[PDB]
Amino acid sequence: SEGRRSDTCEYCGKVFKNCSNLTVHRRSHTGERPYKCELCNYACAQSSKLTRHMKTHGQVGKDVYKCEICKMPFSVYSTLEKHMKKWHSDRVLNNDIKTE
Ligand SMILES: [Zn+2]
Ligand SMILES: [Zn+2]
Ligand SMILES: [Zn+2]
Repeated sequence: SEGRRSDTCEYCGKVFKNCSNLTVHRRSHTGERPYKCELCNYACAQSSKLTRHMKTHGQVGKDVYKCEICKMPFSVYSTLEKHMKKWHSDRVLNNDIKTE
C-alpha cells in the first residue's frame, strides 16, 4: 500500500527519493533502459551489453543467450566477442579477454 506519481527515472521507470538523486543517478548510469530484459529476467550496468543482446535476441529457443559456434551459454554478445577472440585462439584458457 503506497503511491508514486513523480520522482522517477525516465530511463529506469523506477521511483526514487529525491529529484536531484534521480538526476545524478540517471547520468552516472545512462546505460539503456532499467538494464532489464523483457524476454530474459536479466540486468547489468553497461549500455552496449543490452543493445547488442537485443539485436542478437532472435528466436534463441532457450530464453538465454549462447555462442552459436560453441552452443556455450553467455549473458551478452560483448562478453562473447571477448570469449570468441581468445577462448578460440588458444584451447579454452582462463577466459583472459580480447586486449593488447
Ligand atoms: Zn535510472
Ligand atoms: Zn533477454
Ligand atoms: Zn564460443
